[PDB]
Amino acid sequence: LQLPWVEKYRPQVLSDIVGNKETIDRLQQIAKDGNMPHMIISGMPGIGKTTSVHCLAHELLGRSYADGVLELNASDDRGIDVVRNQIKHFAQKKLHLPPGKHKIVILDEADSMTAGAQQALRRTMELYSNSTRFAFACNQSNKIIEPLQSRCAILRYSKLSDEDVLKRLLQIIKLEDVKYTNDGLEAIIFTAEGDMRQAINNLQSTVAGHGLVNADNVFKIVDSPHPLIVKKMLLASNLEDSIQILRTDLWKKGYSSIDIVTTSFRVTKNLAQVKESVRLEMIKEIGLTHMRILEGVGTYLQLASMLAKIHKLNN
Amino acid sequence: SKENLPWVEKYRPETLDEVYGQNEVITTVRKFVDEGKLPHLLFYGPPGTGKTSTIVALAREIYGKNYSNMVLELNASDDRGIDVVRNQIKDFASTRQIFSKGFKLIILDEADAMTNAAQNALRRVIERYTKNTRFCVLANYAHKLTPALLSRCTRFRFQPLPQEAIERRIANVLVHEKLKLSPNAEKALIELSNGDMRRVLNVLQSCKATLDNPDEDEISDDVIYECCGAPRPSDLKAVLKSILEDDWGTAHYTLNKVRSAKGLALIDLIEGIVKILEDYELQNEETRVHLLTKLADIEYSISKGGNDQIQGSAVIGAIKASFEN
Amino acid sequence: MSFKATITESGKQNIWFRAIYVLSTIQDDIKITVTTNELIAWSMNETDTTLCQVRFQKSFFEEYEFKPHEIVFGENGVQVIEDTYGNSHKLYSFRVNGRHLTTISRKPDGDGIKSFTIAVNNTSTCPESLANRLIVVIEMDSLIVKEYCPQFQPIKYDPIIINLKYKRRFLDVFGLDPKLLDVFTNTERELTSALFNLTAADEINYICCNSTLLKNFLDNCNVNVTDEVKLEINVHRLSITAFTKAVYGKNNDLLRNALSMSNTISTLDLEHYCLFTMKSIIFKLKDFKNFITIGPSWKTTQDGNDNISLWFCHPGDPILMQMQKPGVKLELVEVTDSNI
Amino acid sequence: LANKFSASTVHLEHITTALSCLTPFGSKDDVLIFIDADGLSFVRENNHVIKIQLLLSRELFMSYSYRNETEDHMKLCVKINHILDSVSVMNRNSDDIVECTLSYDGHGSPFVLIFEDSFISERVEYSTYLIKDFDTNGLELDRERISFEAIIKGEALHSALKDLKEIGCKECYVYAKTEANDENVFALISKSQLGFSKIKLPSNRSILEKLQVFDGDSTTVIDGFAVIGFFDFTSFDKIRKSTKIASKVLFRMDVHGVLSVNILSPGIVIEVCMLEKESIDEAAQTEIELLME
Amino acid sequence: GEQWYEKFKPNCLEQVAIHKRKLKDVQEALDAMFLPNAKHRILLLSGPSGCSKSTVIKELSKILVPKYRQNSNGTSFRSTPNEHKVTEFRGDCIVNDLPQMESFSEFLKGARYLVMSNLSLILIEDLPNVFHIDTRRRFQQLILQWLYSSEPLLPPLVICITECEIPEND
Ligand SMILES: Nc1ncnc2c1ncn2[C@@H]1O[C@H](COP(=O)(O)OP(=O)(O)OP(O)(O)=S)[C@@H](O)[C@H]1O
Ligand SMILES: Nc1ncnc2c1ncn2[C@@H]1O[C@H](COP(=O)(O)OP(=O)(O)OP(O)(O)=S)[C@@H](O)[C@H]1O
Ligand SMILES: Nc1ncnc2c1ncn2[C@@H]1O[C@H](COP(=O)(O)OP(=O)(O)OP(O)(O)=S)[C@@H](O)[C@H]1O
Ligand SMILES: [Mg+2]
Ligand SMILES: [Mg+2]
Ligand SMILES: [Mg+2]
Repeated sequence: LQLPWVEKYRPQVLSDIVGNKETIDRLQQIAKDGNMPHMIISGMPGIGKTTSVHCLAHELLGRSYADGVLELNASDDRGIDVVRNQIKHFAQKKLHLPPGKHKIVILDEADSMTAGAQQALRRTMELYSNSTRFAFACNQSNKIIEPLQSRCAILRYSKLSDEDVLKRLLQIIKLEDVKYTNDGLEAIIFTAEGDMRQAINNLQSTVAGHGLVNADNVFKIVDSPHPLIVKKMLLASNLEDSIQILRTDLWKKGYSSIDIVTTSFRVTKNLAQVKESVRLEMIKEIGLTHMRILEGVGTYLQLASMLAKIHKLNN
Repeated sequence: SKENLPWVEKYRPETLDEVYGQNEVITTVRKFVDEGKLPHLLFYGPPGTGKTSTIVALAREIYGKNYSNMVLELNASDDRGIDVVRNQIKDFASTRQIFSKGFKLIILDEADAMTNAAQNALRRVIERYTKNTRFCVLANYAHKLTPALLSRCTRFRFQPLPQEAIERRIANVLVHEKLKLSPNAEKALIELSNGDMRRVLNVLQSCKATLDNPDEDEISDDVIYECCGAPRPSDLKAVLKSILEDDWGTAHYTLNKVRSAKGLALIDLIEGIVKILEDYELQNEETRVHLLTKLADIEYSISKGGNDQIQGSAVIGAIKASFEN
Repeated sequence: MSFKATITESGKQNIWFRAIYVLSTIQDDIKITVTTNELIAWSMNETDTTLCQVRFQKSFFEEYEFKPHEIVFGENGVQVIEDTYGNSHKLYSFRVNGRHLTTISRKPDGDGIKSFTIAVNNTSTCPESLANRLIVVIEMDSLIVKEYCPQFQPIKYDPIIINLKYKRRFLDVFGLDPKLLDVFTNTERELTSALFNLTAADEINYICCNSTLLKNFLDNCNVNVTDEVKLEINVHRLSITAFTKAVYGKNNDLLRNALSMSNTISTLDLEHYCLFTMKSIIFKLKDFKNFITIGPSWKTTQDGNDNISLWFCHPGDPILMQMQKPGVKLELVEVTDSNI
Repeated sequence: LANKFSASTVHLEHITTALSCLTPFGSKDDVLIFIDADGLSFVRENNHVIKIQLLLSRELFMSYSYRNETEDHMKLCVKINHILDSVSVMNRNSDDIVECTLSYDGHGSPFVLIFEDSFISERVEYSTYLIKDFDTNGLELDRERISFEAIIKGEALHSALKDLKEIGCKECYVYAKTEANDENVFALISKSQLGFSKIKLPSNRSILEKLQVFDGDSTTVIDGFAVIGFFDFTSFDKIRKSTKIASKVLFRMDVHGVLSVNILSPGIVIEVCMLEKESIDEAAQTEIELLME
Repeated sequence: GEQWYEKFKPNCLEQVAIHKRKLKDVQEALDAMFLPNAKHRILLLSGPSGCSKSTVIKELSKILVPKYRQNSNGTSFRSTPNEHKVTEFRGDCIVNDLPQMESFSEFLKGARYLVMSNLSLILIEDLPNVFHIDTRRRFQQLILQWLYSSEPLLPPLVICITECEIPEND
């Protein structure tokens, strides 16, 4: 069978990774130099953290990737016993590598590691840093305990810009010989919201669905991100407009009330235009509505009342 | 054996051709299986829209009638902790097909009930074994799914069932059974369905039970209202007219009589009046604010019990005060 | 093949497994040093309060080959030691997980072992994967073959000379039953063959005792409760006491209960006893209890004397303990209490 | 008897042996019972990846009656924990038990187990449950595409399984190769905390009776070709209990990655079918090749 | 590829990045602890990550241990003077014949002997798995027993605890 495009076109080299140009350039510098230190890679989902770390390890270790890399993630056993035995034995292993090269322990989703295992990793890093180096990958850098953070260079990935997403999408289209239009690519980028995994998934879905990537064809399957709809609903100057948006764009499309209220809270947390008093009052009203929904009254009437109270707060 | 089943299960779609109201999603998945390029799927939608039916039908189409041998289905009734993900799901996803029948399928129905730790463990299982396995997640609440899992899945939204699909399914059920439905009865059934086919099927079964002689008796809107015990549109209109035009005593008497005639519940009347007022043309916007706030408060209070007469008087007074602005 | 050796006899396999197991109990990693004449497996605990060393002579193995000049990979373990007579000796030392080696070296419950070979290949014709791995080949009586390649890390060897200094002091102080003269001659021969050379400070005390009585007494001694061992020797008796002191809390509450169990052996029963003219010494019991069970694992009828020799000088000073087998030397050094 | 199926015996070793063999498949799960004129079979499946089927033939029972006419076989499902507990308490006085009888009266009736003593009889009824949609016949060996077959002695295989279990084996690789001059190489390669280890069976007609590689069609014997099967030890080790009592073992691997183990202990016959892992890593393949060459 | 924080590590107490008053307080406390009948038996150091607790402890030990260690009476393990000024507990050490929770108990039972001619400073930075309730209870009991021990002679015991918050984990 044919692999999905997300996995089929996963980059093999750092040069094929787009976005965070300075960070990728630093990674390439490290790869071509060799003296890799303990590092932490943090950022939002689907921006190349796993791809970047794996490509760096591959380029650094060459043929010795199999015997010089130990990869562990949340799907494997990673308790304190694992740190005591498997990681310890790997770090103790005497492996002949080219000068400036070290064994790499990749801990993907390191944030999920237990407190005991994280504390145990301190002594391992202290003892075996001469021949072993650790590459943590996570979404929240603060979820790694401070003693471990103290030894590692931090590297934060930013959300991908529309330009890099468009460039890599054009590369994929050229490889796949996909017919498209500019508006279709713009719609795909808009719906991706900076997540390239979603961008590639939506591109594949659209290409399958109709063959031609148009805006209308893209929007037949992919929907506009609902956080923007919620923001438009909250910022409406008229109660009628807010109610109309809530009905047509959210309720009639099958969005659950709990999702709507959670998204409303998240969006209100980042409303720069509104004042602080109005913002906190809106947060209070949203929380009261959320409490009512959790009790079982997840009705459209409650959301309409929440919108009415928010509009009152605005006035 | 199918005869003894409830209609909600007796009429479960067996093939993707029987799933209505999801033309775009269905066409996309059908053509994906035709080209054998199925990606990881997410089916997000409200209850009774055809997510489980659609995924089971797709599995049947992919693997014929032996899908149970190469499909691993797990739902909220089963334990799906991190240990389950590490052992059972991982071993199934990392093993070869029974007869090299392409790729294996793992269905996680009601995945919004899974814990954060299990979802986090699922990320690398999904990514590593994509060649041999494909994952399907089904959900009603997206906020319970972690961002990584959402990013890994191609999303498909099951909208509330359109009217035409409901009419076609109702016609199919009516030809299957020896049942007759009136156009007004069908309109009322669609209106009360709220885009849920389960409600339609259950109410139709109850209506057939209500008929003294189903072989010849026809289901009218009155039968549907009796079975559901819901208010008629005329009752709601009369109550609203009395509230908005008559005095307090007359409105109280009218509400009491309308409720006692058929034992109607106050919450149903409130919902109907809210639906009616949503289309009203209001020249003052504060009226809408007061209506929404007070009626939501009354609904919340009713949800916890309380005094019924006081709540009805509260509804009357709230409407009158809101419209006095 | 940089190094190779094989064991065939059942008792030799038993003693090898027991020694490896005891060393693994002492420390998580065992150290193996290979020379042209013997193989030394030793271990030291984290606190550096106990050292155990088992030396297998080349005669202990049916086959024995050592080619230090062929080692290429892991050359950090290759060491050259100059002898007092003007000779250069090659050594290769490495570290290996003790638990893994113990698991490899144990006799299966059902099937016996016909041959047990351990080898190291770090020569030019060595695949990169096999580098720094100890090859263990086990042949079963059913013709089944098992192969293991646990990883090892080359290290440097720092010889311990406490035994030599204690022997020299003992010979100087106490150097008549013919057995005593034989012991003196054996000690002199050992000191000469080694690669390295009336004030109260010259105190030394020696006790040769049949290990059967000590083992019988210790069988009832549970180290989990009696964590201290005291030896008190005078010219009429020798007492060994497994004990633990009590600990009192804030309001004189018993945090830890004291216990004591003593056994007395007449000086006649002891093989030999020499004192510097009621000596007392205290140390840890667990390591001694484990160490006393290695020699008996072989059970050799010929020249069968499971006698343990103990040397001690002063409180705080090390206590040395030695046992012998036709081709095995077992040594244990412990740190004694400094009180008094 | 008036029951549709009734089988009585005087040997209590068969029942306890079968229960012990079935135990490694989970102490709290379902067991399928098949009843037919030929005999009674116990079937268990784990994770849709492994299956075990133990058959007790008609000869094993002193009396065996199968009076069902409408259907040629009867299918039921029971909970293994219930039977385990009931037998453990009822079998405490194993010396006195003299008779053991199973009975069943079609769908909707319990599975009846009666232990008859000299003067005391204990009767226990096990409730039955609906059989899961998963078909145990799905995991079967394609008899027309055998990649290789081998015959092994029970004791040697049991010793090898014990050795693998005690070293904490995590991944297992069955390696089978044939050459001229009656040269056979059957080996188990384990990936564990120790690294990569090997257990090789001798090329003699007392532990390895015969070995054949058929090039994936069961017909053409090919020399110089090596068949490698990659399995997770969690499933491979589930045959240790069965091999403990086994007298002879027959391995048969097909091209579809299915391995079948036939265990022969009048007797108890066991079939274990397992699936192979998706693929073998480059490091594992290199280590296996170095070990075998 | 040596890391700078290790390559340029201090080689003497004068180069330690520590406030002068804190260094004086720690040095006086440790020096008093090294007395034959010192009132204080355990010195507990707490603070954030990377504030020179273990570094300053080791630098101070390098001076204090030789000053107070009694000269050996011509006895020692090896030929070298056995430069083991600091004895540290290892939490990842696993031996064959010892349950995990007892490991620390064993360590102290050995550390007690490192006095007088065998004098050494006991440092506890890699703690046992205190997240396990039973292990934490055993650790506390052992600490209390050390504090209330009736042994006339004990070595100075220093416990360095790095204080940090545990991020919420699923
Ligand atoms: N910068 C990028 N350039 C090219 N492709 C990318 C990029 N980021 C993501 N992709 C694509 O998305 C896939 C997933 O990338 P990953 O690096 O695994 O995602 P991620 O950043 O690790 O997100 P998480 O933290 O694992 S949820 C890759 O295989 C690519 O196909
Ligand atoms: N699109 C549809 N076409 C026809 N019948 C449908 C459709 N959706 C639902 N039904 C009917 O409703 C029953 C339940 O459908 P399901 O697919 O199980 O509901 P659902 O979408 O899974 O909702 P949840 O998430 O499980 S509450 C089916 O057995 C059908 O009888
Ligand atoms: N001038 C310096 N002063 C102190 N530490 C230094 C200096 N230069 C380098 N370092 C190193 O910086 C690191 C931090 O010192 P530490 O004492 O280990 O930290 P800490 O206060 O003990 O907290 P933890 O528990 O180790 S995270 C050590 O590895 C030191 O060797
Ligand atoms: Mg990632
Ligand atoms: Mg469903
Ligand atoms: Mg430090």
